[PDB]
Amino acid sequence: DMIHDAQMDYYGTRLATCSSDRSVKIFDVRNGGQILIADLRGHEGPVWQVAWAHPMYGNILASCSYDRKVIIWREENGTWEKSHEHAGHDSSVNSVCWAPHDYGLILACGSSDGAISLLTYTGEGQWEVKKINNAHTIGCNAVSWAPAVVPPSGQKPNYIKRFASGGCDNLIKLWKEEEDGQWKEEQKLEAHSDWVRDVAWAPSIGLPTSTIASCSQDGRVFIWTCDDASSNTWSPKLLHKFNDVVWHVSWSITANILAVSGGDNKVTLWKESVDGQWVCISDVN
Amino acid sequence: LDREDEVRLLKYLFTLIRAGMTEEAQRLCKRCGQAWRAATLEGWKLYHDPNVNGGTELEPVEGNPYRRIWKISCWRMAEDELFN
Amino acid sequence: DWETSGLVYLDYIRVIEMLRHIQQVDCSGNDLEQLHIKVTSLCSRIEQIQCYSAKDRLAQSDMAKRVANLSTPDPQRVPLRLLAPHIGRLPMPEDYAMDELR
Amino acid sequence: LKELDSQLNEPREYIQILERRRAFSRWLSCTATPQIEEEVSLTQKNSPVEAVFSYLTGKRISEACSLAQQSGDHRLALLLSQFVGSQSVRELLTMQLVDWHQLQADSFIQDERLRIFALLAGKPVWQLSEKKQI
Repeated sequence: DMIHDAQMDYYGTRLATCSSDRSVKIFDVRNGGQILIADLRGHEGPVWQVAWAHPMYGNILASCSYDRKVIIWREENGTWEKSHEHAGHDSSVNSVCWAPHDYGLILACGSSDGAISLLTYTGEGQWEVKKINNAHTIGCNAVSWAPAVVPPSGQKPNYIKRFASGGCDNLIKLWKEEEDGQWKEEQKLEAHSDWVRDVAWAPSIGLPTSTIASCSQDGRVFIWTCDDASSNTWSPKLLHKFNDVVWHVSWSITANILAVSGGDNKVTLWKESVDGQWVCISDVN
Repeated sequence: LDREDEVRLLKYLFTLIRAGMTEEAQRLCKRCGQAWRAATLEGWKLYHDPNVNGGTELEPVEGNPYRRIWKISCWRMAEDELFN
Repeated sequence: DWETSGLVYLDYIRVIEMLRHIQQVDCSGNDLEQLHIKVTSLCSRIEQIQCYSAKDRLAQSDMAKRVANLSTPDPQRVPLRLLAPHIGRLPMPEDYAMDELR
Repeated sequence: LKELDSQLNEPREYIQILERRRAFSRWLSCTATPQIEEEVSLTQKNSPVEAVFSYLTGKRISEACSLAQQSGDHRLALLLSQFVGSQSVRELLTMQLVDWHQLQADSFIQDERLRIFALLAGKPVWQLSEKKQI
């Protein structure tokens, strides 16, 4: 009937769709032609978000549902069997995304009972679930990692370690890591008035000014950007203010055009001008 | 502010490790309050028992047997991105 | 140092060709033991290593069974009752040759 | 017990005392296997780390090492291999337990690994009281 989130695969290949009928359909797009391949079904609740993995670790695609469980099925030799299954959450899952392509196979999924998840695959498939509780006041609703931030020998290059999450209590920013057991998040930023819907970080195209967009239920779209690297500055900029609530908010990779999806069942493309103010490009549909 | 302080401490520790002052870096981390970081950095030496190894007989046994596990954890942390 | 999957894949095709071209010759010829050891090491990852890979497990099982109807093949058995009686459907073969009491 | 080939020192009985202990251990393992074969199937559906602890009670070092390696661990397989009952590691296990008992809220170790770490210290039903198997 009504779909929730439908993200593409790699280089415009398949299109894993998710609706409210507990059906994770993986449709193929060949020269603009939509064609279904398989229908992964095995959840008691409605499917929410879905994110595909990188092509270096085969062909994995994780999808969240409302049955307090996370399914991660593979795709090889026409067999879309469910590989790993993580059910460490207490309530339903809202958002579920993966890390970078160079981070192996790390996926972060947020729950609704004030907790999250972080499945890190090892050398075989033993996902070490290291989660807890006490997150936001109502739970999580947004989960998206930031850009692949880089760190002189001749082996595996370093990056920035793993540390990313997101709540719904009018607080959505990045996080910091360390050199101990896991990571110690440190990035407090509050500028919203109601429940935060979606919050996707913008991918950096080589520049150090990393930005992060967010959308709440009040109708405002904040764009929090940093001044420099390793600086204590998280000033947010209001892009637009609508009368209705916003759903999701995606960003492009070339010009980093913000795709504001929400309001009156219409998507709008926002792009930063030379003066610094965000203006609407055109209207979708 | 705490994130910036942690980033500065990590940069100072990396600079000390590149210069060649592991003991000084461990002392600075212990004085700052990074006991876990100091314990993880001190685990680079292998296990050396004074009763088994008769060549380098010292006082107490120093080292750890999870050197490969620590190396794999460090490699995974270096592979992970978007944080510190 | 790590070259077992390719060696097993190269030895499976040769063993299948030798079995299809000669059905009376059923003797271990040095490389047979190495191929069996490689097949066992590849199947151990799906048996007990917490690795959820159905395609790789099926490929390893096929590479191991390609020479099952030629030599002795002491193993040759799919998932036991420890993980097939509670799930079923998948992994259920390589043990249908037991109609009588030996 | 009587030994076949005689040794040089016939004043201290060391081969017969070891053979009797090995026979007693093999008899105890064979007697406990009928009650450990049914408990191993139910423990695998709750936690994968309990399989090594359940298999180590039947006097099997290789079976415990394989169970620890199949669970994705690395230090447990190396720690279970030195279960002979000598020194060195006996004090190291106690030191590690005393270090983990403090820190912050006694750390957060599991119940299956704690027993395996305390069993390699020479005493499981005594020292120490923080990780006793009573």
